[PDB]
Amino acid sequence: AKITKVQVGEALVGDGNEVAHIDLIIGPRGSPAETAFCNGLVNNKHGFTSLLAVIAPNLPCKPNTLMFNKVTINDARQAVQMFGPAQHGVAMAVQDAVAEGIIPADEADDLYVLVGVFIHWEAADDAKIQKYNYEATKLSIQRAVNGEPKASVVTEQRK
Amino acid sequence: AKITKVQVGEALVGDGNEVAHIDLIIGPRGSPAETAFCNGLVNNKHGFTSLLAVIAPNLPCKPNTLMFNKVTINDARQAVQMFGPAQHGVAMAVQDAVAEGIIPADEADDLYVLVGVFIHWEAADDAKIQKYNYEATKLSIQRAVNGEPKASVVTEQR
Amino acid sequence: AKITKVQVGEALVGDGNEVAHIDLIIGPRGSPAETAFCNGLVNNKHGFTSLLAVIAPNLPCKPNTLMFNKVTINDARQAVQMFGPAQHGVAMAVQDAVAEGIIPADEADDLYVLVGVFIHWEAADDAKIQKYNYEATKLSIQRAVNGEPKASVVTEQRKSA
Amino acid sequence: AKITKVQVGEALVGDGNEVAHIDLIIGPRGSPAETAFCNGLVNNKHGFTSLLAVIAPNLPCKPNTLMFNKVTINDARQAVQMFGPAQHGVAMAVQDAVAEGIIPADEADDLYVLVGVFIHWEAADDAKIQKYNYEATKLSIQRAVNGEPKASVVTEQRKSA
Amino acid sequence: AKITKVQVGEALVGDGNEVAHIDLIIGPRGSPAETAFCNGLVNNKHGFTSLLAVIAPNLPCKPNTLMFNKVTINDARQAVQMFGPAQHGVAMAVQDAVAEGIIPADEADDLYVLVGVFIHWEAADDAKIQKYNYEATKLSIQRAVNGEPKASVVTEQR
Ligand SMILES: [Ca+2]
Ligand code: NA
Ligand code: NA
Repeated sequence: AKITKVQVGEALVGDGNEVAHIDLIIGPRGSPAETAFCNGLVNNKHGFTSLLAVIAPNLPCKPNTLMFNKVTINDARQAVQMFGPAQHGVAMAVQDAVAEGIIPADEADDLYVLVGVFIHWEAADDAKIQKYNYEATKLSIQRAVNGEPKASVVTEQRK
Repeated sequence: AKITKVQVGEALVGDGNEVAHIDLIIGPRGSPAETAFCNGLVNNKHGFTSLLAVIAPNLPCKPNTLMFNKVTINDARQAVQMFGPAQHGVAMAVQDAVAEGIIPADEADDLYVLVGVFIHWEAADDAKIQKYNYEATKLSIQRAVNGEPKASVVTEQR
Repeated sequence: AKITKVQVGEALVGDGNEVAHIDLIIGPRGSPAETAFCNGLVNNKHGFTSLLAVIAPNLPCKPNTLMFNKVTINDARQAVQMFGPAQHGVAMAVQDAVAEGIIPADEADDLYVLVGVFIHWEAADDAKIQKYNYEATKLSIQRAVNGEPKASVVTEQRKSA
Repeated sequence: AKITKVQVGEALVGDGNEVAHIDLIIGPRGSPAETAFCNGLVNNKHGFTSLLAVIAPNLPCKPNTLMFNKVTINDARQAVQMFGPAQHGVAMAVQDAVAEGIIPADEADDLYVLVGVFIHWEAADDAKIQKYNYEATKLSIQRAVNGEPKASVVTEQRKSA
Repeated sequence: AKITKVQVGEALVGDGNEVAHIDLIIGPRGSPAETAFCNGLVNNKHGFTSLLAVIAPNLPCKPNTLMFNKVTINDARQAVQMFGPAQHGVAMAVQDAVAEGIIPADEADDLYVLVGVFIHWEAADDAKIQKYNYEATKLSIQRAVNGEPKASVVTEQR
């Protein structure tokens, strides 16, 4: 609950070739999350795309979510995994976070989410790609919104 | 004014290989839509271009519109589609949105529209490319200007 | 006219293979025109360059002008067309716009001009490349500073006057 | 706070093919380090990646750190090097700087670190790769935070090699 | 202070294959020079690098300087010219500008310099690469810091 500035979250969930790694940023209007969202939607290159995540055709998740790949997409199969299972899991995770109140419903129309997904070339099981990305995204959102892991917590784990 | 902050719209219209998916951003002077517009016109890479959309030679649509592709343009054919039917449909959608009261005419000279078009490699029918991008762009503008869909609506419909 | 905010202009001028299409943005210090100018000079890639336009060696045009290609530069022939005739045409147009008062002389040191140049692979006549890019840039500057075409005008002619 | 503006640090540490060269920027929320962090995480290309540095799985270092390679990653081994020892050395350095108070712990949740890593393709000793990046990062962080070297100091030494 | 806003400089110095062309931006904290410096350090790609210029190992010139290439670096020989003689010339130019009073010593820790270099791949004499880049860089800093050429001056020479 309550997001008044940029927050970063990250998670690794799953196993095998479909394991899902997610880097995430969320922030309000007027912040760098908003400018990076706009620039990120406009700037694409060979192998590296970005899209406005939707949970169903003509139904984008809210808050506005820009999803982009961190592992290069070199053929139709990798693209399909990105736009099908992975997009669906990320989008569902964002909307469920609003449904559950992790992202407050009254801020949801004024926030931006940036989601970097890592889908291995070896991934093949769509049901797992979808599920693991859904879980890694939901986890990254809760960690980002609650500011975790806290500095001191991580500090006292290196010494 | 009606459009006082950055808004994002999206739509998927059509069928077959010419189906049009549009990602759209609209915003006023002083907003990130303006900065994204300037950076986007300046930064291009092989296969990924951007241009100031026009209705006809020497007749840009207003509000100022930056159209850019989201599917790599690998050959001349795709490029002719981008610059021909797709650009015409996008530009017509923007001007028609002003005409239909979707974008207030008194704000037109002070807004920026960013339109990401997705033209499949298999797309081949020019008339459909134009028509569907026109329809998906206009619907994306309509939605963005009104903040649609609202989070509660998506949450509910989820 | 006086330039206190970001203005956008464009023009298509000429015929044959050397036809020039210019997309242009002009703006003051503190505006996104300035930030895109700085990032644009810094960020280059294979086949896509940007340069600080000059009218002569060691003599850039003012206001500061960042020119960048829209068509991939695949060989020396195209790099020379970009750096030779197109650059000279663009730079001359900016400077002439200042000499003519279109860009006021008392603002020229505080503006930034971003110019996207589209040179078709078929272009071959250098005098025409230079001429048409000079004209299209001059025309784009005039349209940008005067805010032309006004939305009301384009709306009335969207179907054609 | 102690780190109230953007600071830049750099360091070259180690020997051999594992020698580590680190370019580093650190700064608070609202500064260009935050904007460059968000953009840098979002914008990747063939051979040039960026990642949120972690000391362990599901355990990112704090302050938030964006690590990116300066040498094109063309094969799988360069990637393992980048993601394995390099990342680990960098991430440890950042946490240790917080532990030692170089980066105050009461602001570690409000700063961003940008770390550019250079790894020659001839590097092979994961053990060195990791220690040199750890040391180069740690040095780069204290140099940035303390504003070293001062301009006056560099000016004095600009001639004596 | 003397450098209180973003300034742009350029110069062409030398002859043969080692001729040096420099495009340059300099500016204070809080200016777009600072933001372009940070973005430019982060964003690199195949053939196009950026680095924090140093006079010697562990000795960066000050003001903080981001040097980047404008000509594609395709092989190890071009990379060595970039990181070796060109970098040394650029870094010495920045430090000498401070020593010669071109950049105020008391502003040196608060400025950012962005230097774009154009090394022809045919360039072969390292001493000339270093000398011409040093000369073009110092001249570009001198021009930028003083706003030269002034528009009236270029207009008169045109
Ligand atoms: Ca880029
Ligand atoms: Na409407
Ligand atoms: Na001087």
